[PDB]
Parts: sequence; structure tokens; C-alpha cells
Amino acid sequence: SIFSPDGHIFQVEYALEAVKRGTCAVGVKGKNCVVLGCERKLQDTRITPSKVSKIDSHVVLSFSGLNADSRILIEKARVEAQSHRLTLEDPVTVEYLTRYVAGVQQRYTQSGGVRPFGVSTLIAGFDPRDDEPKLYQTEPSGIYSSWSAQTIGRNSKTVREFLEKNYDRKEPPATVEECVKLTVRSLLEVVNIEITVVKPDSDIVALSSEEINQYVTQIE
Amino acid sequence: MTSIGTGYDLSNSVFSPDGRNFQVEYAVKAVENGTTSIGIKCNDGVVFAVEKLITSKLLVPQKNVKIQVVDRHIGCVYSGLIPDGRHLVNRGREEAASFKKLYKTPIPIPAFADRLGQYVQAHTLYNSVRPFGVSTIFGGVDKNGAHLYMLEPSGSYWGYKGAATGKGRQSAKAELEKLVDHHPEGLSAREAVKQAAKIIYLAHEDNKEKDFELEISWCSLSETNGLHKFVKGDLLQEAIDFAQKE
Amino acid sequence: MFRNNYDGDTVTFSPTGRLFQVEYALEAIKQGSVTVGLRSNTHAVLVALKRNADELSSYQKKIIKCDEHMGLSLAGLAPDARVLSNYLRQQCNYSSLVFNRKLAVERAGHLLCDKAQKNTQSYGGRPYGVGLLIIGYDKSGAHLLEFQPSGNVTELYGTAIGARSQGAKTYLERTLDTFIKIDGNPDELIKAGVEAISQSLRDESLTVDNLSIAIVGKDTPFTIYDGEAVAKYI
Amino acid sequence: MSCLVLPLVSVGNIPQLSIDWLLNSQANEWEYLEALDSKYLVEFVGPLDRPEDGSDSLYKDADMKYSSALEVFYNKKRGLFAIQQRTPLVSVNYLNNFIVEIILPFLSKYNISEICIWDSLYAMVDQPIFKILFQSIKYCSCLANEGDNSLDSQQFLQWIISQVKFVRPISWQGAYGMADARDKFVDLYN
Amino acid sequence: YSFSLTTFSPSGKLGQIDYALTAVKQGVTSLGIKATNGVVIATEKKSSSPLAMSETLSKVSLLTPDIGAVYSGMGPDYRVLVDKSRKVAHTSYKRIYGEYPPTKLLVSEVAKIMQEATQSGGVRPFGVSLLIAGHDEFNGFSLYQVDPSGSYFPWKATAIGKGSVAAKTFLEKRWNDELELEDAIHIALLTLKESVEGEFNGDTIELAIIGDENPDLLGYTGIPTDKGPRFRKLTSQEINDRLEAL
Amino acid sequence: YDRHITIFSPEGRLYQVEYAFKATNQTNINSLAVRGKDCTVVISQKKVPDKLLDPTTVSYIFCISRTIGMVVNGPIPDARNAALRAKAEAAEFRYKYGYDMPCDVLAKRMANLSQ
Amino acid sequence: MFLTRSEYDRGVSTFSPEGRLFQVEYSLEAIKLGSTAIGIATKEGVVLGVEKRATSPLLESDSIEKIVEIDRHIGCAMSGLTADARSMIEHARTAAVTHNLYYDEDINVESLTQSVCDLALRFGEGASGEERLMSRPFGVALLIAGHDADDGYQLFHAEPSGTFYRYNAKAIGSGSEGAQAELLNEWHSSLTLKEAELLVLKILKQVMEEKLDENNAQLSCITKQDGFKIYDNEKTAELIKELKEKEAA
Amino acid sequence: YDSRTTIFSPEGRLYQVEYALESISHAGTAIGIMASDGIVLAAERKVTSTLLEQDTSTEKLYKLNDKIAVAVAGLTADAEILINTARIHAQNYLKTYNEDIPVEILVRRLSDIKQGYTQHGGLRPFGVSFIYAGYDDRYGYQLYTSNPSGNYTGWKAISVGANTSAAQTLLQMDYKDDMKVDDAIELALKTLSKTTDLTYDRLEFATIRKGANDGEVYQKIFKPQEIKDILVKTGIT
Amino acid sequence: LEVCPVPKVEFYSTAVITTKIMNPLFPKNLLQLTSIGEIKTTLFSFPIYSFGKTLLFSMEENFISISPIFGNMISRSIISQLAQFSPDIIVIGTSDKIASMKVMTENECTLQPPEFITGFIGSVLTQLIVGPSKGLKFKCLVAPSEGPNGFEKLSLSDMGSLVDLCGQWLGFEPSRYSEECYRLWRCDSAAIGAQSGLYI
Repeated sequence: SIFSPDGHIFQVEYALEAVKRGTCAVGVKGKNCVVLGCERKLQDTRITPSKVSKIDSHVVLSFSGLNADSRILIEKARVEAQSHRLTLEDPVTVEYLTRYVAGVQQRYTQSGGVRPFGVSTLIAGFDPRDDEPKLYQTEPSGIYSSWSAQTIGRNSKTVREFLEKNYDRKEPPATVEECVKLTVRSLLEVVNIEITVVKPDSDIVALSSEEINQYVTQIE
Repeated sequence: MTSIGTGYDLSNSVFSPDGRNFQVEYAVKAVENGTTSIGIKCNDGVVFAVEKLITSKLLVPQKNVKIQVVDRHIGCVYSGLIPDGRHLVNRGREEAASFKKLYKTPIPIPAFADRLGQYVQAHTLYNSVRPFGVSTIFGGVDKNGAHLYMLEPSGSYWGYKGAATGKGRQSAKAELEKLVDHHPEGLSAREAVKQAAKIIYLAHEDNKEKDFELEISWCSLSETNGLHKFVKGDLLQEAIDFAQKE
Repeated sequence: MFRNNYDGDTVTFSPTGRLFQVEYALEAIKQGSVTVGLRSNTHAVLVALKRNADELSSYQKKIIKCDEHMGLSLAGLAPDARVLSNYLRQQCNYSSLVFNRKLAVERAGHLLCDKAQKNTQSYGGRPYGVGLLIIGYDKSGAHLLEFQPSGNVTELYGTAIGARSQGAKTYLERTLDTFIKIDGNPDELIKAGVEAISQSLRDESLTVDNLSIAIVGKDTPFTIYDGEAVAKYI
Repeated sequence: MSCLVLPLVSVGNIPQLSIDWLLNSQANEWEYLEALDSKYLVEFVGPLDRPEDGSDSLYKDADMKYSSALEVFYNKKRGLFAIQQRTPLVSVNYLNNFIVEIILPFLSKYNISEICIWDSLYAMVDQPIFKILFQSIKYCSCLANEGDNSLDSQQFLQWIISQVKFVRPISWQGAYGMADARDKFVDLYN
Repeated sequence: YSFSLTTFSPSGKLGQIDYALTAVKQGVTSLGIKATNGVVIATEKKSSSPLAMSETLSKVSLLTPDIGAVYSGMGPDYRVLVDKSRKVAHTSYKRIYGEYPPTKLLVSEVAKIMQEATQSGGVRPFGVSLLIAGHDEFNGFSLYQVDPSGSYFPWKATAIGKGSVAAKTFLEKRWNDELELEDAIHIALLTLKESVEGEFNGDTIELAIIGDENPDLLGYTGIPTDKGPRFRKLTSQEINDRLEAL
Repeated sequence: YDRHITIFSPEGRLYQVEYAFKATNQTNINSLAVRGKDCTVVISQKKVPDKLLDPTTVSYIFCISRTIGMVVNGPIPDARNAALRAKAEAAEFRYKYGYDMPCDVLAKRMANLSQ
Repeated sequence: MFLTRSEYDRGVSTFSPEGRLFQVEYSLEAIKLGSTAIGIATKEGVVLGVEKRATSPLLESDSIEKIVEIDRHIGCAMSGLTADARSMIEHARTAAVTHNLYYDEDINVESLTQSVCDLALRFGEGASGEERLMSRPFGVALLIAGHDADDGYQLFHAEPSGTFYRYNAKAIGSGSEGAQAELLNEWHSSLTLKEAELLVLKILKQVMEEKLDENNAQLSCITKQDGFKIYDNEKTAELIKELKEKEAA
Repeated sequence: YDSRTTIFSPEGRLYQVEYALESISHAGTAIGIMASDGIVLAAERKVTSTLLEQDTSTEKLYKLNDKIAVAVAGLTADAEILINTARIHAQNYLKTYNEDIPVEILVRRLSDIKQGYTQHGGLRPFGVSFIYAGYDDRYGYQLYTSNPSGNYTGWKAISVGANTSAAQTLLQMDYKDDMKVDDAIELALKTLSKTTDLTYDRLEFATIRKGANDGEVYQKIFKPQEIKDILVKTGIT
Repeated sequence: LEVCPVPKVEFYSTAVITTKIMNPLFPKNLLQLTSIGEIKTTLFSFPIYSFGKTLLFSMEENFISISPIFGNMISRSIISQLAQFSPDIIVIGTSDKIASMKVMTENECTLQPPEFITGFIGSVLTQLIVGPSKGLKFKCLVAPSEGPNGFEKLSLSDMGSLVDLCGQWLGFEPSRYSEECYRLWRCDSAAIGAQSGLYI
């Protein structure tokens, strides 16, 4: 009912099945930036909710899986970010914010009458007064971890294999443009694409379809 | 009868298509496995007696008392799942105290009977509990005289001249019935005590394999001033000797 | 096969009026290791066999003091034993603070009974799957009680519970006439107890590591002997 | 003449329990004949069951010590074949295999003129459609609820017979556990 | 039981609501007809024993002075809705504005009550459909059906319960947008006469109208601005009168 | 579910209620009530076969209030549950509204609890 | 005599016919799913080591945090469904700091352990009768290591069943069956901290599929004077070098 | 187990949500089309009898405030509950900020309510899909939908209810990125005409457009006869 | 539908046939286990062992992942290949359908109704008693257990009984053998109730 005889938690493992059905999301750390990429009609998309959300001025969250589930986490994260500014008089570190978000997820796997979040997330940005790019991933179980580059959702196994042989920790992409390109490349393996660039001290910018199209075409 | 009500006997408070509650009738089967207990209404009082099975000589004699007092004037004895019996008596003690607190006079026996009854039937209302696995024989003296009652797992109860429940209940009921026939003018409390000992003794032939110990209590206007007392000392031995002679 | 339909919760009678969840709880006790209790008119004694997980581990406590004049031993679910003995500690304590009165052992047994009973009549929880042997010394002398998962508590001269406990229980029946007379002689009552629990050993021996002993009595507060404290009896 | 009764493993196991009533209530007219291949079943080894009335153990071979998952039984008189089946199919997929390789060939052999199929149904595609397509046929379901169907099974068998004294297999005595119920009661609540 | 008992099935249908409708479809026919100067609502009074006095029960109920209702389906569900509907008219409307709610809003409150029974944990939907006839100053006369789902539609005329298919048909033929109340009453009778098996008089028929204000039913004089109630239930006598000269 | 709790069957029926009606005949006794010019009489069979019973404590009639009587057809413990509830309702009614609860009003009230 | 399905193992509050709580035993099983953790106690301190087990080269193994400080004198290692360790760690830290606020002393290690086990019980009735705090047992276990003045260096094993054992050495998680057997042979009362440190790597190298380095393994210790320290990659690699160069024998 | 509304299937699917969506695909079709200077909402009525009081009702389109309307597909009574919370949310925002509520903010809140029912509490989801038509000074004219999953997306044109794929195809065919509100009306009527299983008595119709007298935004819930007169002039007469 | 495929099974003095739960009874060193392979396919494989004059066929069970069709077909192969050499067979396993330790032979069934044996040792015993290649001489040791196949749990008593009887039948000394088995038993999850501290 809760545990299988080999010790898995059913609902949690089923939550992971939700993420797999979700659209591809990836993030990769450059030397002085972090890029986030996501995949996707007759719909208006200037008003439609994007897949990457500012949490505070310097931190973003993206996700893969049950879309509507992600809003609760985004909202909870934004509130905590303000609470942290209010009480510690300093904004969250990316790692702190990741703990918070993952802790929320874990909790929803141990309360009665409550379903786990069918989303995994990428959380990225720069700690206040620090220029080392940060990138974390969280899971429905509440596990979290730091990544040089990572992918979640459908075909993430394909995309991950791409990044393992095209991302070199010894030499991380030295420019925002390289970093974006590698992200766009990683997506074209399984792909309409979103890209959001985060540079230190709150330089958060989402690339328009135009600048993205300049990228994809050259790659092709 | 269909003793097993397949599809309707898996949870309490479910009516079978013939309007039965099988869980309550099953609770009765557990009561029928209990040791024999009886009550005898007498002229100005009531008497209780119970069979106590000596399962091992490791039991310490005269401990493990089964008859319980409620307030100062009511006795209770039950057959079946003994802890269900204590649970019910705990409720009765609160009900009694609560009545005595508002109204000052001790709770009358029929009033006490109905408090237990409603509580017992409340446990046939929901699937989140099970029925009580006891039948309870109880009563005492009030402003209206002696009263004796028996209360079943269904919540059903009535007043009795004599009452028996538990494993040896058929045998006991037969002797209770002879007793009634033989005493149209009434039965003194002392007499009822002795007769009670005899009856428990006869009923014990159903559990004849194991030894037993006899426990007897009473509540009588002339003998205990309408308070519940355990029958002890000479009177007890006198009843034990009498029962044995038969 | 038929039992399978009526044993899902403690809130379901079988067609013969059994509560299988309570009966199953009784079986939990057999998964524990043996413990014995016994008494005379002056003292009451517990003896327990403690288990280890392997040679790197400690042995698990089996005896718990509940007050100066009362304690117990357990066989079965360890957590259950922790819950029920804390409850007893609280009841003893309550009796002392409010009434300046040591809780009678007989009253301790009744309180324990009523608590365990509730778990057997309502949906949501489960019966306690642990057995308790309770010793004490109050105004009416020395006592030994056995607690069952059903809530039922019984006053005995001696008994044994847990795995292979039949041997000790037979030995205690067999030796009954003798041990109940061991008055003013605590070490001798303990020796009887160790002897009894020995009847429950299968190709295993009592050591300073696995043997636990407890005693209470007249002028003798509830005391627990482990380690080198048990050597004189081995 | 010849007729085989095939019980299905269905709701409340009444077909199987029906078979138990039939074979033990008629302990004299009945005989163990042979096993069938339990390849597609959860395979089973047990003792030999024998009727609750001290009568004869249906297994006339005084050297055979064990029973099996799948057993045919034979009525010397009324010319009837009865299968008792202890266990269900090792998977829902091998139902087709089981009918083809085990039921059909047994039907060819022995020259059964008619097979009767016992089934149970429950409040909430049904196996015989699987079975039928793999062909005189009698029978199918009955309306049931688990559990303790010691009495539902009799009424079923009482119902089919049209168209005696009832004995249980001695196995039924342990259907609430091997442990004595009187001993449990006295331990727990005395 | 802290979970919905009405849930979606794979076809997307909600079974308990459908089964609720089935109960409604099984009920005694009732109908409503909207005229230019009034509305009529009617039903049959099947007495489930001749020893029963059907006058002591009322299938047509006043909700406000200007609003009334009738039903098909489970009577006790209806009775209870009537109690709730009267209260919500005071608690959510009259106590705030000092005015009775207009028909469509009162229909809307009852709809909410019914919707809630199809979603809240531990409950079955109501097994009734209501027809509700009202008047209000800004909308004039109206007529609504509420279903077990909480859906409501406005009608010029309709029927519900057992004989509703034929009744809706009869009403389609006879209805036009110039009926005066008296026409609508007459047509309602002819309509109910098909559905009626058995007796057919002023004693087996219940009938009410929402029409003109009745100052004679006010109960007091002196406030000239005070409107009489528009709701009136027809007597046995009044109904027979029309029946003879049918 | 629909054979066990009060939810609709596909025929729009409530089985547990239907079965509840069956329960009412289990005591195997009949009652009748008749009205006079100025009185109401209720009568019910009384079957006390067990001679150990006190027949004076066997009753399916109850004095609900000074003016209201009730007779019940069905098992005594459900009977006494209702009797207690009606008595309480009737007392509360007199306290809150300042007059004796009418019989039809008590009946409706209990009907509603039942629904 | 027929084979029918058994619902003995579905509810957490359900006994099997022989008195087992199967849902609880399944949570004990869950530890198998975790990566290896190993604790070794000596008269000079307790060593706690873990297998990191990065699931991809892109994982920054530095953020794999399977050993944490509870207080200056107590650290712990986790294995299993590690997200469940969140509460336990939090509760432990609060227990230790609260004990010091209230009593002006360090919490005894066994107490701390007992305290974590009490929290673990909170899928059901609390040790003091509290009502349930969570809807399932945790699926993680802990090795708790420390020092106190009463019982010196201690190592405890806290199970999600809310029970515990004290050990001289103990291995949990995947591969622990063999790891524990090695510990049975190799452990002795006179082990130095250095030896204990090396024995941990040695047993890890054995059980770990991947080749042992300072990025897939982490050491740490508690000493009475320096308290709890997690070792860094530098120090651990040195220790690994010394292990290789010692297995010249 | 698919009776239970807040538990995952073994494929990480939420059954009750999916079945609620099935129910909606059988409801009366609703279209929404955004023009450069206005929005159009249209709903074909599920229920038809000649005795139905077609005027004085409008039971598929609802004003949420002066600037925002919705079109419903699903249980109308389910809808009413959520419509009422929305009207309240819009009024609270007006009370707190003394500004009209931004369309997306009202939409997100209802989507959050729907989402809630999918993650906790054991109650069935609402069987409704909404098309939101609104105007605000931040984003101008907007169109959104929400469904029992608690998801919401913005559209230039969209449909919900029965025959949705047939409708979407036509709209994909004849939608110009910058049309005029009078053409979007025509397109809407045509598209409902090509999927009807079509008269005025079976239609509800609304618009939100610049009043032209002047500079302000207007919500018109078309009357029955208005629907007639617009049904002929576009040659569906 | 139609007929489904069935696992193709591709293939001394004493043969021991058992499951993976009984691994503690065979201390790899103490009796020096060697190995040979054994494969099957469907449209899994497990090693054979020797020590060194006696074979050991130990099947891996898993309620969750391994269908019993595999063990059915495996039993079918092992018993047929074995019958044409007439070795003395030992079967060791567990049952949740038995109330005590069982020792059985080809001519003595100590089961009492309604006790019985499934699934793999059940398959094995079916082959040895029924169907082709019947008649082989075997002794069968069965301990009570609970839990799904591949997750069995046993009492410490019954683990003890298994060790005595099995060491004795194998003719080892009841010292080094007992000691080496108990070590392996305590590391196994079969005894997890005792090792966890759950039951004391």
C-alpha cells in the first residue's frame, strides 16, 4: 500500500513517472553564467505562462512534469525568498532555496491525503556577492543535487548522454554565447525552444524567438 | 442462519437483505465462549455469581476479580471478552457519576440500564468500531426495589427474575427456571446466594476439564443496606458447601 | 483460507467471534526472546534473555523500571513496550504527585488493560503486539502480572512469555510450591528464576552479556542487574 | 454417457469448494484417477485430503503419498470426470495454453461427451469466451461474495444436483488456522 | 468517508448523479406551466395507504410569498430541501436587504445546495428534481427545473417524473405565449389526467399558482404599500370545481 | 458499495434502507393505532416467552412527552435510541418555543433525522 | 486447501498471522536501496565513511551530502531513501541544542539516538502518546557517531522502525551484508583511528563497483577533543594512498 | 483505485482528472477568438426543447466583472461555484488596490483552485473547462482556458467541449494574426456551424471591445434576437 | 487471445535443490563452492555449484519480477537431466502454508491438510512425484515463513532447525558449520525483525 516489498514508495515512484511524460528541460553552467532551456501552435505566448520563473532577482526555477503542480512550488519559493530577505537581511543562496523547495517536495510524500509533486526542477543563479554559477536539480522524492549540466523530463536520457560527451568540466563554455549554443544543441537532439540566461548580480534575460532562431539555424 | 452472511458480514452497521447485522451476531459467538455468569433477583435485592476458570495453578487464588461495582449500589458481571467488559463498566461509572452530580440521587437501576444500552447500541451504528464482545448482567437496589438486567452485544436489554450468560448458560437457565417455579412467594438474599453457588457449580460441567473458582456478590436492603458487597467469609463457604452437596 | 476474509482489522469479528488481529498480536510476542517472572511473599523477580544482532552489537534491554516499587519485562514489539511503559511511568507519577500515594500494582494492571483494550475496538490503529510481565511491591505485598495484547491482565505466582517460554512456564508450575515460600532470601528467589529461564534455552547459554535480572520487595526498591552484576547467579 | 466437470478459479473459490463438497459427500463412488500437467499453474504439493466422515481416502493407491495442483477424479458408476484444482494460473496469458494443451487433449482422450464448467461472478471478456473460442457444453457463472463460503458452495452444489448427507474434506478443519481457537480464546480473554 | 462518493467513470459520466436522475424519472409526475399573468405547478397525490391522510402532507410548498415549488423523486429529500430553501432565503437575502430573493437567485441557492451533495465527502446526491415557480418585480413570472446535479433551466412549460415524455408532448401542442393563468390551469389539469392512474379529483391532485397579489392573505391592513403574497394553493373544492366543468 | 452504504444503485434505489425496513419485522409483533373523538389509542402485541424475563420491563411503547406517546416496530435497541432522541427533541422544543411540541412536528423532525 | 491471495502486508497497522508488521519491514528493506555507509568505533574516536555514488559524470559529487553534523560531539551517516533524513537530522539538531539550553550540558549520544527513534515512530502512536505526525515510516537509516562523558565513543544504528542497536562497527545500505562480515573478522578493541580509517576505505573499495577515489567516497570522525570533522578530498586521498601502499604485503 | 482523486496511477497519471476531461469533451462547444480590437465568446447550447425559455438565462457565458467574461463547458452547476469565487476574487483585488484585477491574475487563482483538488483532499475535481475573455491595461485583450487539471494557457483562438479537434482545424485555417472583431464573429459562427451535431435558440454570444464612444471597453451579452440578426447577415439564415 | 511462449530451458552423488533464501546454509568457503552456468529465455540465468562431490541448484525467486513460469520450466529441466543418473536428492525451502518445520520423503508426507507447498520447491516436488521422471528418492526439508517469494522471513528458531538438519544431512560438524551459517543468517533480511531491534 505505501511500500513495495523491496522498499520503494509507490506514489513517489509514480511521481517520477509523471516527470518522464513532461516536456524536456535542461540547464548548463558556463564560466560566468547559467543557461536554462525548455521545449514546447495557435496559442498566444506573450501572455501564456513561461517554463522558467524568477524566484528572486538572481535565481530562477524551471521544471518538467505536471505543469500545474509547479505553480505551488514556485509560489512557495517566492514567498520564502522574501521571508529570507526579511529575517536574515540577505537574499537566499541558490543552494538554500533548493533545500527549501526539495524539502517541500519531501513533505508531500509523507503527509496523509496528499499527493507528491509530479515535477522535478532545475534551480539556478548566483549567490549574493558571488560569481560562481550555481545549478541544482530536485526530484518529487525531495532528493536534490548540484550539476555542471543537467536535463529532466522526456528524452532527458538522450540529452544527458549528449552533455556528458560535449560538456567538459575542465573547460566550461567560456562565454554566454557558447553556453547558450550548447544548450540549444542539447535540445535539438530531441526537439520552438525557450532560453533564459542568468549572469551574476541579477542579469536575468529571456531570449526572444528571434535570437533563438539565429542559434538553431546556424547549428542546422 | 445462514449463520455466515456472505457479503454483509464484513463490517459493522451493515444491514443484510433480511435486516440482520451479522457482526453483532458474531460478537455473540464470542460471548458464548466466555465463562458462565448469572444474576438472581431476590426479595429485597440481587445476587451475582461467576465461574472463574483456573487455567493454571500459577493463577493466584482470589485475585483476578471479575465482578465490578458501579457507584456504590450497582454490580456488574459479564461473559466473553473481559476487557470489553471493563470498558463498558468504565463508561457506566462516568454515566453514574454524571447523573449523581446533576440530580444528587444515585442513578436508578433502569436509568443505569439505558445508559449502558445506548452506549452499547451506539457501537452497532458505525463501521469504525466493533460491537462489544460481552453480555452483561447487572443491577441493584433503588427507591423502587431490586432490579436485575441483562444486556447483549446488540444493545438489547431487559429486566429479569434470573439471568445467565456464557458457556454454561443453557444449564444455568434451566436451574434458574426450576428456581422460579419453586419459589412463587420469593427468595431471600441468603437463599439466593446459596442457590447461586449451586447453579454456577452445575454450569461448570461444561468446562469440567479445568478447575474453577466461585465468585459471588450481592446488593440487598436488609443484608448490605442497598450497597454492593462481595459475598465473603462464612456465608461464602456455607454456599460453597451447599453447592457441593448437590 | 476463510480466516483471510475476517482478519483485515481489529474491528472485525470472524463468524465464530474471533478477533484475528488480536490473535495475531499474541503471535508477535513469540518473536521476542524469553522472559520469566516469579515471586514469594517478600520479593518479586524478573529474568530476561537479551538478544544481540551479531558479535559487533549490544544486547537489547528487556527490563524497564516504572517507579521505585514497580517495573516490567517485555517480549515482542520494542516500540510498543516503550509506549506502554512510559504510560505506566506517567500513571505511577500521577498517583504520587496528586495523592502522595504509590500506585498499587493491581491498579497499574487495570489502567494498562483499559488503554490496550481501546486499540482493539476502534478502526485506525492496531492492538499492542508486546507482552509485559509486571512486578511490584505495594501495601498488599508482592505481585506479578502478565499483560496480553488483548488488554487482559492476569495476576500470577509465576509465568514466562516469548520464544520457547513453555519450558520455563512448565518449570514454574512444577516448582510452584517451593519458590513462593522463598521469603527474606532474595538471591535464592533469583536463583529459582535463572533456573526457570534456563529451561527455555536451546543450544545457548546464559552469560554476563545476555542475562538480565530485576528485583523488588519489602525494603527493596526496583533494581535491575546486568553485566557483571549477574555473574554470581551464572 | 461421459461428462467432465471443470471448476474455474473464480470469485470466492466456490467452484473449487463445490468440488470439495461433491467428492467428499460421495466418498464411496469416487476415485483418484490421474494428475494433469500443472505446467501453467502455480505448482502445488500437498498431503492427501480425505472426507470428514471416517470414510475412505479416495486415493486407493496405498503407495501414493502426495496430492498435486491438478487432479482428475473418476466416478466408477455415474460415469463422471471431476477436476480438483488447488492453484490458479501462473498468469492470465497462459489460459490459452492451459485449455489447448491440457484440457482439450484430456477431452479427446477418455472420449468425454460433454464438459460442464463451474464459474463464479461478482458485482464488478469473462474467461469462457477465451475458452469457448478454443472449441455438448453445460453451465457457467454463479452470483457470489467472499468469503467463508463453506455454505454458499453447498447451496450451489445442492442447486446443480437438481439436475444427500454432506461431508467436508478434513482440510476444512484448518481453514481458520491450525492453532486451536479455544486455546487462543483462553489465553487472550479469560 | 471523507472522500467524494460521486466520482467520474472512464466515460466521463458521474454515476451517482445519473442514478439520482433515475430515481427522479421513477417518481410521480409533476409539471409547471407559465402563463402571461401567472405560473401554475401541479402534481399527483398518490396516497400510499387509504388509511393515510394525504392532506397532512404537502408536495407543493411555499418558499417565499411569491415563490413555490413541487418535485418528482424522493419525497424526504424534497422535504429537507424545502426547509433549507426557506432558511437560505432569509439568511442570505431577506436579512441583508429586507426583501425576499427574486426567483432566479433563490433557484440558484437551491442549485448550490444540490451541487454540494454531488461533490462533498460522505454523501449521495439528492434524489429529486424540483420545479420552482415565482414572481419578482424586475423579472416578472418565471419557472425553473433544478436537477440532482444542481443544473437548472428556465421553462415556458415542462413535466418531470414518470409520465413526463407524454406530458412534455401534450404541453408542446397546447402551449402558446398568450395563455392566461386560467388557460394554464386548465391545460395543467388535462395534462395531469393522462399521467393519473386511479382516482382523479381535488383530493389526489395538488395544485398551486403564482399569480396576482392577494391582500386578503396578508393577515393585516394599514400598510398600503404592503403587497399580498402572489403564491396561492388551490383547495380541494376549487380543483373539483374546474374538474366537473372540465 | 451500494449494498453496504446509503448510495444509489443503478436503479436509483437505496438498499440499506430497504434492508432497514426488513429489520422492522424482526420482533414479530404487530401494532395498531386508532383515533377516538377525543383520544388516541395505540396497541401492540407483547410476546414474552422466556419465563426468566420480567414482563413489566418489556415494552415497545414510550412516553415521549406529557402529551406524546410513541410505539416502535423494530429491534429494541434502535427503538430506544429513537425514543431517547425524540424525548430530547420534545423537551428542547418546549424550552425554545414556549409551547408543547405537536405530534406531527415531532414526527417531521424525526423523519428528517432519518432522511 | 487452496491457494488464495493474502492482504497481510498492505496496511502499516496490519499484523500478518504470525505477528509481523510487513509495511514496517518493507521500510527496513528500503535501506538496501541506499548507497553504502560504514561506521567504526575505537578507543580514540569513531570513523564514519560513505560511498557517494554519483549517477552521472555531470553530478558535482561535492554536493553529495550523506554525512552531517548533529552537534560538536555527534555526527551521523545516512543510507536509504535519503530525502527522509531531513526531519530526522533537523529533529536531532534541535534535540541536542535544546538539551544544552535546558541542562547546560551535552546531550548523551544514546539519548539523541533515542530521540531520533521517537520521531521515527510518528507514523503511529508516539512514545508519550502523541498522535501521528506523518503518513508512512521513513525509508532511511542512520549511523550516529559520538562521544559523551558517561559511555565514551559510541556508534548507534537507528532504524526507520524507531528502534536501534549500539555497534562496535556497522555497515548499512547496498553491499552491507559482505561489508558487515568483513567487519566481523577485522574489527578488534585495540584498533587505532588510523587503522579504523583505513579499514573503512578497504571495505568500501571492496563493496563499491566503481573504483575508489576521493570523489566517490567520504570519511569523517568524532574525537573527544576536536569533535566531529568531515574530512576533505585532500586528506582522504592521502589516506587512500597509504592504503594502497600498505597493501604491498 | 481510479475512484480516488488524489493518487497517482502506476503510469504517473491522474485518472479522475482525465475522466473529468472526458466528460467535458461531451459538453456544448464553446469558442473564443481574439481580434486586434476585441474578443468573441460563443457557446452552443447543450440542451434543446422548444419549451425552453431561451431569453432571460444565459447559462454558458458569465460576466466576472466589467472587463472579464467566461464561457463554460461541463457541469453548469460546477461552473457556478467557481464563477462565484472568481467574482469575489476580482472584488477583493479591487478593494485592496483600487484597481481592476489583471485578467491573468484572476485566471491563475481559479487554476490554482482546480489544481488544489488534484493534489489533496479526496474530493472529485470540477467538471468544467473555461474560456476567459478579458481586457486589462497591461496586456490588452486576452484569451485563456483552464481545465480540471488546473492548467491554463493563453490563446489567439480556441475551443472547448464537443468536437474540439474539428473546431481547432477550422480556426487554424481561417485565423489572421490581426483580424477585426467583426470578422472574428463571422469566423466563430461559421466554425460552430461546421461542427453542430444551428439556430439562435441554441446559441449564446458575447463580445468585449473598445466602445468607440470612446476609449473604453464594453461587454455585450447578446440577446436572442441580436443573435438572430447576426446569424442572417453572415449568411447562416 | 492465443497461445503464449514458454521459457526455453538450456542446461556426482548428491544434488541439493533450493532457493536463494537458503544461502546461509551453504557457506561459500567452509565447503568450497565451485560453479557452472544455466540459462533460459522467453519471447534470466543462474549458476550451478559444486562442493565438490555434491551439486547445488539454488533458484532465485522474486515475487515482483520473476514469473513462476520460469521456475516451473527450470524444475522441469533439472529433474529430467537428473533422473538419468539416479542421485539422492535434497530439497530445502519454505512455505507460508505450513505451521511447523517439515521433513518429508518420497514415501512419507508429513504435511497435514490443509498445509501445502508452492511455488518453486513445489514445482520441484511435483516433478519428483508426478509427471515423467517420477520415482526418484528424495528427502525434503521445509521451514515455515512469511512474506512474498524472494522476501521471506523466518523465526530464529526455524533458522536454527534448518542448520542442524541440513549440516547433519550433509555430514558436516555441528560447530564450524553452525557458527558459519548463523553469521550468514544474521546478515540476511530473512531475520530483519531481530536485526532491526523490532522484536526483542
